[PDB]
Amino acid sequence: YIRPGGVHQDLPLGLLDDIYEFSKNFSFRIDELEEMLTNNRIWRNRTVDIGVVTAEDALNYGFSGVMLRGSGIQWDLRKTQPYDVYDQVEFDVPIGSRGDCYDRYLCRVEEMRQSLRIISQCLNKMPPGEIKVDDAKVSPPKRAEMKTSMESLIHHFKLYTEGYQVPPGATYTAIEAPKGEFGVYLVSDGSSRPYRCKIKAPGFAHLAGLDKMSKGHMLADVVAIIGTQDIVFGEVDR
Amino acid sequence: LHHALIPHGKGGRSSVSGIVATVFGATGFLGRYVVNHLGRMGSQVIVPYRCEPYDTMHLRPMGDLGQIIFMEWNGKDKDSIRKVVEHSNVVINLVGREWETKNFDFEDVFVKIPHAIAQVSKEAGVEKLIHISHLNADIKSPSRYLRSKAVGEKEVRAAFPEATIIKPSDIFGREDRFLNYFASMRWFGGVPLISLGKETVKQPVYIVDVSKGIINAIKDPDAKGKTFAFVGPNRYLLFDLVQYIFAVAYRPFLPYPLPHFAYRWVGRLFEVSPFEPWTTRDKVERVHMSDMTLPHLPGLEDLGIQATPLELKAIEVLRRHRTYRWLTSEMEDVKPAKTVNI
Amino acid sequence: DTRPTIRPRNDVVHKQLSAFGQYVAEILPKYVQQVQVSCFNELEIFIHPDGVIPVLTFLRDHTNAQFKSLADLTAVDVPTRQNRFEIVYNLLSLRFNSQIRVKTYTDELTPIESSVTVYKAANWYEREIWDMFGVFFANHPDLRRILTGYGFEGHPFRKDFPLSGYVELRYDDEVKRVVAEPVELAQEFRKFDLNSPWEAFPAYRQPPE
Amino acid sequence: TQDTQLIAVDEKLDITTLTGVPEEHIKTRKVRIFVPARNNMQ
Amino acid sequence: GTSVKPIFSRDMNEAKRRVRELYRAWYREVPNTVHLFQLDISVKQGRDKVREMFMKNAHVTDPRVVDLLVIKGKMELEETINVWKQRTHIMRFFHETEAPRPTDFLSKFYVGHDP
Amino acid sequence: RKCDPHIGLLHRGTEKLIEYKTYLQALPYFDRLDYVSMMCNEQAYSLAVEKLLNIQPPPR
Amino acid sequence: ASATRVIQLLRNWASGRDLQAKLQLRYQEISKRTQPPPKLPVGPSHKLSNNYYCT
Amino acid sequence: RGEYVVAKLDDLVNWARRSSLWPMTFGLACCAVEMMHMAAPRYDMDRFGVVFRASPRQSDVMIVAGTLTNKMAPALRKVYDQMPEPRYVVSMGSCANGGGYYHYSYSVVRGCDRIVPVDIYVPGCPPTAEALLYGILQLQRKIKREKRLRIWYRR
Amino acid sequence: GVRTSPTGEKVTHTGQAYDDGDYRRVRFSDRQKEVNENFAIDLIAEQPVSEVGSRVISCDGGGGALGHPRVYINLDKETKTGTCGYCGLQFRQPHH
Amino acid sequence: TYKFVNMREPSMDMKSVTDRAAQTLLWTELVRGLGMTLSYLFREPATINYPFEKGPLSPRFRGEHALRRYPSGEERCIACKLCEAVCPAQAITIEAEPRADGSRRTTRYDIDMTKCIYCGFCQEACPVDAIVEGPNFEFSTETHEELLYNKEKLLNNGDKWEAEIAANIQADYLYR
Amino acid sequence: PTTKPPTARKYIWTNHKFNVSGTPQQYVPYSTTRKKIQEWVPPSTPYK
Amino acid sequence: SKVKQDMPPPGGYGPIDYKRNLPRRGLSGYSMFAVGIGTLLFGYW
Amino acid sequence: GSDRSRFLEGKRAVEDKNIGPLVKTIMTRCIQCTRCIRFASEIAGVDDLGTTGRGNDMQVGTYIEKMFMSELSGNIIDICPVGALTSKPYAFTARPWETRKTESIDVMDAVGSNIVVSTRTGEVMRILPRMHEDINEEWISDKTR
Ligand SMILES: NC(=O)C1=CN([C@@H]2O[C@H](COP(=O)(O)OP(=O)(O)OC[C@H]3O[C@@H](n4cnc5c(N)ncnc54)[C@H](OP(=O)(O)O)[C@@H]3O)[C@@H](O)[C@H]2O)C=CC1
Ligand code: SF4
Ligand code: SF4
Ligand code: SF4
Ligand code: SF4
Ligand code: SF4
Ligand SMILES: [K+]
Ligand SMILES: [Zn+2]
Repeated sequence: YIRPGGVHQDLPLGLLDDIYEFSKNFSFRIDELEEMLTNNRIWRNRTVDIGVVTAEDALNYGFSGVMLRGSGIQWDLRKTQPYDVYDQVEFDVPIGSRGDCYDRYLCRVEEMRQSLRIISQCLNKMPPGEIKVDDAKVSPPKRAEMKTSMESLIHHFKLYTEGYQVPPGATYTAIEAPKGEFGVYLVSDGSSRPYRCKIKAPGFAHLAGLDKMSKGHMLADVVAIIGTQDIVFGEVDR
Repeated sequence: LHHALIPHGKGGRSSVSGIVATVFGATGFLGRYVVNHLGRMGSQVIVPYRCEPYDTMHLRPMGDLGQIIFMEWNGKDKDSIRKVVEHSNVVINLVGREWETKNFDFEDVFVKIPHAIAQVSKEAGVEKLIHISHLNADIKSPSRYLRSKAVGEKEVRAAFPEATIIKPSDIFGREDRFLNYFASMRWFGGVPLISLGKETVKQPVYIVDVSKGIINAIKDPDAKGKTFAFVGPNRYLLFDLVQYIFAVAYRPFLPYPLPHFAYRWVGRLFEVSPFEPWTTRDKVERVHMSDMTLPHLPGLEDLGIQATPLELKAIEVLRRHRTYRWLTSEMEDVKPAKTVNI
Repeated sequence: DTRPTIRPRNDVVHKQLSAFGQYVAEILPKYVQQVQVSCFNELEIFIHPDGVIPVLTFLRDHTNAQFKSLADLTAVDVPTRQNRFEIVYNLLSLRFNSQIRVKTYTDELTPIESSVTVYKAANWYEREIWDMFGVFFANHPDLRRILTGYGFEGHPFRKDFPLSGYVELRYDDEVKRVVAEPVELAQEFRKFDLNSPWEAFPAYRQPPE
Repeated sequence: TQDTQLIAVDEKLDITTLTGVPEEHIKTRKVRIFVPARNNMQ
Repeated sequence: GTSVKPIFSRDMNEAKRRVRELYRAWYREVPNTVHLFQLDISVKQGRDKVREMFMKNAHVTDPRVVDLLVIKGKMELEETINVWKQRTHIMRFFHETEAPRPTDFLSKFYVGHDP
Repeated sequence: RKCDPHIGLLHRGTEKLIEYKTYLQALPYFDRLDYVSMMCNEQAYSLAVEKLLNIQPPPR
Repeated sequence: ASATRVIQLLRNWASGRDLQAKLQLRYQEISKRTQPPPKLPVGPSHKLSNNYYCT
Repeated sequence: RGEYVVAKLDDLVNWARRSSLWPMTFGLACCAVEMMHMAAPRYDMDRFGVVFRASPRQSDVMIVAGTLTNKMAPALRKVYDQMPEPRYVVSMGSCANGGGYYHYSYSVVRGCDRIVPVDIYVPGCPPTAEALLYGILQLQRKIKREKRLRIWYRR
Repeated sequence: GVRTSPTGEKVTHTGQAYDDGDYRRVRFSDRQKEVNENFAIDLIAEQPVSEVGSRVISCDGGGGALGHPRVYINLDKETKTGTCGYCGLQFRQPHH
Repeated sequence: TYKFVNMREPSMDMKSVTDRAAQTLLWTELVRGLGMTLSYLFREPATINYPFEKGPLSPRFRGEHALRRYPSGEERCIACKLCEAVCPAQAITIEAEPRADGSRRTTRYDIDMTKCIYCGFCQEACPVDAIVEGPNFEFSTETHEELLYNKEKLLNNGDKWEAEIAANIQADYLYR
Repeated sequence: PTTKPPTARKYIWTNHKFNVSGTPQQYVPYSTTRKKIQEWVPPSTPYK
Repeated sequence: SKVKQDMPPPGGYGPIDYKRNLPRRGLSGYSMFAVGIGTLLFGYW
Repeated sequence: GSDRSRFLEGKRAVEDKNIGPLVKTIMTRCIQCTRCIRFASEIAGVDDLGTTGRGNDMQVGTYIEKMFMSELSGNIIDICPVGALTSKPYAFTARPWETRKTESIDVMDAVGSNIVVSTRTGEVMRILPRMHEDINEEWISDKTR
């Protein structure tokens, strides 16, 4: 759906109502999840003081996202380097204290709750207008115009066959992915195809540190210290 | 050759070999290997089956998409055979059964079925029919397996003149019922070799060698009408061959001598089982019978292949039969047994 | 606004990045060959390969740089150059809220001082660079293949390595084991030459030779 | 201008043994170096 | 131009030295590797396959290159020692399943347009 | 004592496959990197392509 | 398939909150799946004059 | 009649087979996430008798969900060979079927078929959790039309 | 309609039909050779030739945005009719 | 704006310590966990009775592909190869040739449904709305070859799901 | 559909078919294009 | 007509809570022990 | 060029002309660049292509129906910048972005003109001329094409 220059097509009518309805009761469902584990003696003992990492150790190991937040490092790309309209929504980043598994899991749950406020602000401040950049040389023209006007048909033809040539250059953008600092080192050459698309993997540096966090802990805690790792295995392997 | 049968590619899965095989009874020991060898070269094999489709599942991942086609056929039906062989270049016969089923005896499955396959294939207009029969095929041997095979190959020769006939001595492989049969005899106390097995002389042949022998026969232009005989390189006395099996399997050896008439009785006793029988009277005769040398018939080597000694590919079959005490033993620990001059 | 589609451009960030670029250039003239700030406010530092360790250490430890996070370490394979590989470092400074790019060059047969000492994050990134491209790094603790299968031949991301590879896999029943065979695609990859023969951007018009 | 244990490596670069290409695709292939001609339609 | 800094070896002599014990480290464990992985093939054909792989890489006359194969063979030894390669990966060296491609010009002319 | 995480068991050649496709054609790849962060992945790629193009999306 | 009050009191007390207010199942508050056709707006450059691409 | 007796007996076994399929999760890629949604209470795979069970020694069907990378291809065959074998393989998604998006890669086998025999093919990228439920339902139908005893009675 | 081949097989609208000696036919046995019956080559012929009193016309296939891109056909040659390339509908000037 | 998630220090008065001790011995948070599992037991399960109750979809849903035809009857595809050119997985193969009557269509239009990623890019690229992804998602098959659709199977789909695809694009064309 | 039946056209089927996989009514993929190279037909005349 | 797209209601959507709603229930520490001890005393008698 | 159109009028349409079984003529797409006219009167030597009428109704063709036949007739396909003049034998059988271009030398005549043979999926659709500036300039014969 999300494409360079905006989005594919506008929201179906009545979607925002369903989003509001779902978000209304999601606070309760979060309380359902966290009530049975946060205070649960078995849960804390399975995560507290397990997989503890330091501050400078996390920074050097390339850790990002929650792992910096979960261990005192107050860092979040949504606030430090705001992209899109993230500079207009208000939210709180849940900095952790102990840095173990339990603190990061709490940070995840709090990040779940904080997204609801961001959802609330987006729902209440959604502006009118188009959904793609009003420039046919980058985003395809509307289907009504493609069947009506010469320029739209030519641009639609060339955009869906060759594509939009991009200026020759190299960039590294990154966003606060729900796991870390997902980013791409995109290298172009002036053609209609990329020359090199290196994909920053938040889990790559995360999984690289698994040996450090597993030092000393019992094997049955290895599942706990990869659970807080949040390693999805399509990103590390790419 | 037809416009769509010209060979193409480099022999891989997607390469067009140019042979449309019709391997009969491919849901078996040799049927598994011959389909595979046909599968590698990219040959559209029309595999007919009468068993459950599940039992043919292992056959599916041996050829590119659309190559291996499964068809339902019945032995006692000309229409089924015609349906499977109507569009074919080569028809491979591999139907056989070491025991006599209630609906199928040795006569039915070694003469009647090969007769129908050969006769229908000629009417269809196929080029080569590769028919397989035992090396020990003989009209006067008491074992009806050998007796039926001798009648069938003569009949198939009459119906299909230029039909290559293969006479393998005895295949051994992952599921051979030859090395496995002897290795499985540990359960029945000791091994009851007939007359201690000091007179029977066997020439086992590797299954893979037979499979490549069939494939080489297909591509060979001189195989038309010839009658090949597939035998292993060495030739083993029965007692020493069973010695090699149990030494490679690291199992205790109890050479029980047992009279021939008594063995025929226990073969009858094991014959009663409605399911797959452990052994029959005809099986007892076969292992007791020797493999006569037939130098006049062309050998395996003539089909551009080198035979593989049993002592080279022995652990393949008997590694499974070894217990944990010998599951990791090497290959050269047991040396080959006595080799009677071939 | 008069540019509702054109992405707005920041000049203050450009000046700050340019000033820091001159700052680093004067600090270590032994390795810094050229430095440039891209149009979209991104700084790139071009160092000599021998300066891989000293330059990174300065950016990591200096009070005025404090770049203490290796975002990623990748290389771009450009066969037309004498040193085809071009190792690229991306660092982020949490204290100063900025990112830097440090790029070197390397031919096929030349080892690069592994940055594991400065950034322990580089350790796994180093293996990917060697595995995908073939650039060997000296002093690396456990340099070995990371992504490609065991006993893999060649380096995939090299531009001279075919996309489909040289070998495919198949379960061969004769050996009862998955085996490797030369590649044979059912449908060959239809290459599309879709580069318009008309100049796209006059700004990057390379002067004629 | 770089004292890094420099040795004389006169012999031509022969990285072929490292690229992993099988033997067949390294001799019997004749590559062509050319400047592509303009598409005569355009 | 004619001079470039080396990998590990300063000339062919020490580069050849690093090949020898690599072959030593490859000779010793072949029976152990065969035992470890339940190799169907005997020990003997294991040893010369190491020899043949070492043999095919003989035309190399560059100290930097020889270092690269030397370190690459070391990883291959490392992958084999700590059961990182399974039976299929080991059997990959023995090209078994593929048919022998004939070398005479007549056979190639008979099978296809392969030069 | 040590935890050696052998990875590469799902090394689909995404970074090499992207080269052969166009910028629009490479979009679905990022949805298939992280199975759960879909718009977040495309948002990063979209921002990168827009930054090179010096073009911003509409406020909506 | 809204349950009996006896279960509702037991279900609410067992969880410790009023569950009937906010429920996990959507009964009727959802938007109708047959919505009237929309009228999408146009971009800022949809002008008949002073809209040259060079600017 | 003997045929009738074998007919009812076969149906009893086939009913016992199709009514208890225990997938051995080979969760590989985004195809696995959608399969877990089938286990989610929205579709409730468990309610059909089919429940997830590990230890392939105690499982009946494989559900290949995701790309099959050449590096792990031996693992797929090994875990396939260890199943007590009234056994079937379900391929989820285009990648597992024939390569899908990564059909032309250097390290993705063009389909899980080249390693294991494949029963019903589930197309999609990913196939929605409802589509997989239809696939498992198709396997139950395929198990229903098994004549194992009838073939044995007519051998 | 559909014409059967001499070998006894339906011929597709593209004219495809396997030869008698073609081996690539065993696939169809015990299955069915998928072929469509609504041959678009035929069905377009039944459409009446519209008559309009204008030198040029505009055809969009009906439905506006749901049809093909709008094209203009020059109905000047009285010898024959002008057919839209996208959809195939014909037009004719009535005796000009 | 940051918040400290875990910086709660328990009180040391005689009341608080006893409550923690009472919580320890008399397992309370474990009972609270138990008590809430009982709450979900009495609730309403969300399972939908498949296949009697199929899941809820949207008109934009992407499923099995199909070629549609004009109301006259003639196909919509004019073989511009836009769908083949934009297919990210190259699952589309197209061969065109001058038809007997003039206006020419594809002689081969094959979609590899095991190579398709169902991205929908084909239906966007098509300037005549010829190739579309239908609402069907239950075309699972037993054999791999049955997935590899050609022109005939796709045209059959267009003549089968037309009563549904026509309505979907009728409800969604204005958004596009 | 009782309240709002879909628009009716000739090509639309009048009988829905379920999944025809497995039953002898499956879809078998096949080439929809004709041959490319026309083999030279030898002359049946006995020549000379 | 005029532009019609998916939009929030004219007055905006209602509030959506996000904070923790964990309730406090059960008797205090002494009361739980007292009833636990009291049951033992009655049971003993 | 711009990214849209502000032309809310009715487009013009021009009747097709026939100039032989080799050249596709969709004259509605023509832009009256007069490249075909110049080529016919300069490189071909035959004067049968011209422009008739004035204003927007001006059409380029041959007035009286007559085939434009010469050994260099097919070259007007190449010079035409639009699809007004295309090749009937290859007409709508492939797309330019999908064919692989392979340089070769024509053998039909003794001039040895350099050509670019375009092949797709192991088939030959087009033989386009190459440029040599000595042998064939930028043209090929019809028997070559
Ligand atoms: N040492 C040996 O065993 C030698 C054997 N041969 C010949 O090789 C052939 C195959 O041997 P092998 O593969 O080991 O045998 P198997 O018993 O393992 O397989 C026999 C095959 O024939 C089929 N078949 C048998 N009888 C019938 C029947 N009545 N109707 C239909 N199908 C039938 C079987 O179907 P299904 O699986 O469903 O039962 C199976 O496909 C036989 O002709 C045998 O005599 C030749 C030389 C040596
Ligand atoms: S088919 Fe699609 S969803 Fe499934 S694993 Fe492949 S890319 Fe992921
Ligand atoms: S939906 Fe499938 S067929 Fe259509 S463009 Fe995407 S991958 Fe190709
Ligand atoms: S995009 Fe549509 S019209 Fe163009 S080739 Fe594909 S199906 Fe035909
Ligand atoms: S060359 Fe083509 S565009 Fe130019 S005048 Fe002639 S027909 Fe028209
Ligand atoms: S491709 Fe060029 S000549 Fe053809 S219709 Fe489009 S603008 Fe006209
Ligand atoms: K032209
Ligand atoms: Zn029209």
